[PDB]
Amino acid sequence: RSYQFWDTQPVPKLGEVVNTHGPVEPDKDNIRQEPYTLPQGFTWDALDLGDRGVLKELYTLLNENYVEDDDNMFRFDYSPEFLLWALRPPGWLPQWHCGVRVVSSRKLVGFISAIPANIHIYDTEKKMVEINFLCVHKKLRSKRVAPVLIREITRRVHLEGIFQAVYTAGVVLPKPVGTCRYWHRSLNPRKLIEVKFSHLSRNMTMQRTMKLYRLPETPKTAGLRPMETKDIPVVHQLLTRYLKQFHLTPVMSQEEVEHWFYPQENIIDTFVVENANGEVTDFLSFYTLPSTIMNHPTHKSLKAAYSFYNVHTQTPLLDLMSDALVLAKMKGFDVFNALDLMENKTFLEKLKFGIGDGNLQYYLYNWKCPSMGAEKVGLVLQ
Ligand SMILES: CCCCCCCCCCCCCC(=O)SCCNC(=O)CCNC(=O)[C@H](O)C(C)(C)COP(=O)(O)OP(=O)(O)OC[C@H]1O[C@@H](n2cnc3c(N)ncnc32)[C@H](O)[C@@H]1OP(=O)(O)O
Ligand SMILES: Cc1nn(C)c(C)c1CCOc1c(-c2ccc3c(c2)c(CN(C)C)nn3C)ccc(F)c1F
Ligand SMILES: [Mg+2]
Repeated sequence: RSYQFWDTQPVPKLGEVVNTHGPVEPDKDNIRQEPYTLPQGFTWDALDLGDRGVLKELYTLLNENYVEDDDNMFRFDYSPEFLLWALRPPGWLPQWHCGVRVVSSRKLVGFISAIPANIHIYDTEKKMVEINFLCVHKKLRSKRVAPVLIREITRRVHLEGIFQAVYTAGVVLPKPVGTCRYWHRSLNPRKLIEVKFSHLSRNMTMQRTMKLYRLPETPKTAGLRPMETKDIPVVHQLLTRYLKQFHLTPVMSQEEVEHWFYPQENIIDTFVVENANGEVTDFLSFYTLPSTIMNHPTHKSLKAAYSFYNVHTQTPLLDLMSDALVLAKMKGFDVFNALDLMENKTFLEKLKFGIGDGNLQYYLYNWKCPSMGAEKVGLVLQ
């Protein structure tokens, strides 16, 4: 298999055996000042997401044209407020919210984003960007517009002095640094079956299925409570120390910890364990991301919670995640999703997750290093 675009890029070849560590190519000391050329009739536009009208335009583009499941039954439905959380963390830049519009109608038809992040990869720490929300309108697919988006965001990142990036995708490209499977924990099995997200087992009745997945009405862990402002420093401390055991991780500042974890309703939830001495010893977090259910007369939307970062030092991880499930059910979610990264394999089967169909691939741009098992991956992108 050959890759017309990716073979030109500074990433290793599929099937390459990698035993070194470092950049694929040297930093560039002169950078192209002009935007790359788009097909006739289209134009670049940097989106001011602080403008409510423009934010709505981006919401609509993704709602109608972003990621679907392998069976074209479900599509991500990121909320406007969620998009602000994901796209304006500390250090964000407006030129890195890179849109494509139709010149005559002004209709938004393409997008790609970068946000800054410090990344720890094996024995090196590097200022990088995270690339996300690449999207091309359904009517423009298969016209080689995506390589233009990728080159242009690459150019604009270069201008700010950054020459490495990290990203994830479902498709196989040159060349994965890690491969994760996603798993799903049923919370509202009757609905999941009716919309064909999952199927009734041939050796189980619906009645048995509902009882199999029933949860406690309240969490077990003593001292569990929502994260507060006073917890920001200790949460930062807990996260930084916990992440050292993995090989691909973010390195967050205290301000970045506040952004990514301080609770925002219908976006991000974080709960800490404050013990008998008043000490915070653990925390769990998950983000809110529904999926549109397409072509269905009665059910319109699937409510899903996604496991984020979970740190344990005194409470068992199994107990922590059990409480996470209970909280999601209480808050009205239909399903709780988790990847098989970090230590997650220790609890997925015990807590009745079922394996999904598909991979999430992890990638680095312009950095050569050996691949790693999923258990060594310690980074999560929205
Ligand atoms: C130093 C700074 C560096 C910064 C940049 C770092 C790299 C960033 C990389 C981006 C990370 C994004 C992370 C996320 O956001 S992952 C989410 C991706 N988005 C979606 O799945 C939304 C639904 N799909 C679409 O909107 C379109 O199908 C997209 C836009 C995905 C492709 O549009 P289209 O289907 O009309 O195709 P084309 O004819 O224009 O172009 C075909 C070429 O594009 C390659 N392709 C297809 N999908 C992806 C993909 N997800 N990553 C990388 N490459 C991809 C493909 O192999 C082929 O190249 P080659 O096979 O000929 O070689
Ligand atoms: C539910 C649902 N609705 N839709 C429309 C889909 C695909 C799903 C499966 C979601 O799968 C995941 C993903 C996960 C899997 C694949 C992904 C993604 C997330 C993302 C979003 N970020 C990570 C780029 N892009 N891609 C291709 C990440 C973590 C999980 F726990 C999952 F279960
Ligand atoms: Mg295209």
